[PDB]
Amino acid sequence: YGEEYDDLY
Amino acid sequence: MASMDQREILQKFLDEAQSKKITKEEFANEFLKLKRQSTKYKADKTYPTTVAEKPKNIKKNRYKDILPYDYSRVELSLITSDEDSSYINANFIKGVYGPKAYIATQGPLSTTLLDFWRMIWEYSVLIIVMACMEYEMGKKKCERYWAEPGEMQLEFGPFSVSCEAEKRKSDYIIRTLKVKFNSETRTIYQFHYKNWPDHDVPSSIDPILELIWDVRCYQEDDSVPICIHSSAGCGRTGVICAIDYTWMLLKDGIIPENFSVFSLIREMRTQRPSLVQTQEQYELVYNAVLELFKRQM
Repeated sequence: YGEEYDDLY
Repeated sequence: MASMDQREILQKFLDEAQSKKITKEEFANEFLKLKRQSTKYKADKTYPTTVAEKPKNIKKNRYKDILPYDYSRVELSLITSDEDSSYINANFIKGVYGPKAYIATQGPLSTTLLDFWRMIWEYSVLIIVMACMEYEMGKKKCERYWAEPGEMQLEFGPFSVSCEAEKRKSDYIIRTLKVKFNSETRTIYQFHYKNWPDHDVPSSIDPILELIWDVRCYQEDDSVPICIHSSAGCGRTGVICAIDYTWMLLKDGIIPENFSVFSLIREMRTQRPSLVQTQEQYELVYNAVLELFKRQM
């Protein structure tokens, strides 16, 4: 899952 | 040496509020400083996230860019499985009177539903506040950890969760849960907030206030921590703490002469990373705090 909470979402 | 009264401090705040609501890119520039402080904390490796960066814990972190600081992470001591570690993506956020007023945490994963409940249990958490929807942006953002009406009892390790009641309200729901563990039965109250105030629409901020007021009707004090979570446990999680916190100061006549949302958030970001994710949330916090102050006149 780990996928930047910042990078858009 | 010459102290001023609360009201007067609110007036100082209110007086300013006017010009600030005007000052070009005031909020933008304000929030830009928060990111700066973080960037400097990460450059100097000031707040280590080693535990969260261990291999075995990668599956327990919803987002790789959202890691709980070591010195403020909630440690799980309660052992029930030979496979129960101490880690969990969460942090203690200090309150107006002391440490552990809040447990800012992420939406648990299928693989961390056990750890979640261990936490809630070990620290006698009474209130849980969910600030998000299971589905957002077309995908899943939180796993099921609570129980719903007429649905028997979900099981996570040795924990039993059943939903006794579910008082639906305007913008949020109140699930009265019953959790069983080794012959013991505790009552937990989950406040599920599905909607989020509208950035610039002053009227839409009322629902969120209603929540905290409701939440505080269940646990006025700070005897035990209040678990607050969102998908990542930073943005909306951060908006709730700050407003509740500020509100706690106001409820006891203790708003520092030099109070400022920027400073209250600055301090919170030192306890949990990315607390208050964007300019919009920053502004929301500010607008919500302002509404409260106006309500004190």
